[PDB]
Amino acid sequence: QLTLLGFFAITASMVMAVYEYPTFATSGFSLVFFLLLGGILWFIPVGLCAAEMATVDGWGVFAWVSNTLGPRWGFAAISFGYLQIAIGFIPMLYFVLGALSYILKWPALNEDPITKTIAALIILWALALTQFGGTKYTARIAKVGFFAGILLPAFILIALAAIYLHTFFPDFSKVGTLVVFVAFILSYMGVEASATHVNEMSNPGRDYPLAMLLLMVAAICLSSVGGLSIAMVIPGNEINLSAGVMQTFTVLMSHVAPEIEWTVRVISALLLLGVLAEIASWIVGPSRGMYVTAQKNLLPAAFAKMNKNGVPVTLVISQLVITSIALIILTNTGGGNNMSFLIALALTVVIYLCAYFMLFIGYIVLVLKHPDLKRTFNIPGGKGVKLVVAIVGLLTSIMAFIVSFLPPDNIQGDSTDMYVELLVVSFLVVLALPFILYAVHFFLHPRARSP
Repeated sequence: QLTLLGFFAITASMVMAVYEYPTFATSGFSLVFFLLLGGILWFIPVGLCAAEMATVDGWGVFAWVSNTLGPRWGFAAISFGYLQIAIGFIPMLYFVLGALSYILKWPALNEDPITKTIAALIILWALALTQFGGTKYTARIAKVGFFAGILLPAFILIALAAIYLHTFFPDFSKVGTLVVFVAFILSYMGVEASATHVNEMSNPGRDYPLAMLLLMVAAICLSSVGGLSIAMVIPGNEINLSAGVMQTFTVLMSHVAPEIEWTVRVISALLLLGVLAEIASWIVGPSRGMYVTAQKNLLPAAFAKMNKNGVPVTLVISQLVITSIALIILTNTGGGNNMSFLIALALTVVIYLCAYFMLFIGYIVLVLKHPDLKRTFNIPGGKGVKLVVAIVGLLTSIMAFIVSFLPPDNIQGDSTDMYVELLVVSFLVVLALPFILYAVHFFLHPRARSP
């Protein structure tokens, strides 16, 4: 037994969505909207399903998809639930280079490559150096890191703007006004990894749907307070997606900022600190979460050298040649460092959404082709609902997947739009990977833990 609060903790890691906060505003008041959307129609469904599956087959997503549609399809599923990190990184690096932008006093970081790119490279392979040593540290660095440079900086911001005080349907009649959904959905991605912890938990029954209900509620009013702050003190036209946050800060200080327009570059210090902590954790966590295959049938060829103190290697390194290539290539084509942030968002998103499609379809299949029956856990409405919910998830997922491809004329006026050309060729060369190969703490993010 572990109580509803228990789940709402051990996984609560992901209620904070800062890196994403900048872009949420560009929706304007309609950002409360996308959050209810993502939560009801995707978050809760992805949860509910991945749960009922994690409880008897059983025991990651590799297991569940593998059980329901074979070895190949499962394996790929995991490989996307890994590559989506090997890239999901980039937005963070931009947010890093952004916070450093409001410190070392240098816009050259948040605007002008190659500097943005080469600085990212240095931060990234430097974090690599600090992890290769072994992961004795990481998880707690990030404990007091999530603590110092994320809870605090927000509460500072939440309270601050709240003092500055003294579902507006999106507009589908203007074009590109849907792509932003990417980030909202990217906010909820990861829950599966912490679905298993429903055994370590008792009375699953009707209860975990409340941890979920809540978790969603929280992450909504939570990821939307800091959304609305930026949003309605900075005209949703020139919000930089990398900066954005600290931008909101500097101009917010202007109101009880007697030279105190200085505490702001400190606040930045704390931010880049927290994010640096997480990113550190992700240099090894996921990479490790997908050795299960090196182990099974020797699926990945010789792709294994596990030494110490951890720890994998080729996997980490080529996660870094991936991420570094995604960085160099994606940082230097198109409407510059804003289309870059957004596109890297979205491409991370589709790569992962693959695995989500597989999850959902393999859940329909567990339901109908395997009702016999088992399960320490079960979605309510017998099976009418079991299904209708799994197909609702599947659906929003597919939305997110296409809509990831309809960019407006310009995101924050960048914007040349050699976009879909790039998002597509990219996601293709990636989606190819997992298939080509097969043929031959509760403080760090769920997308990234390990079991």
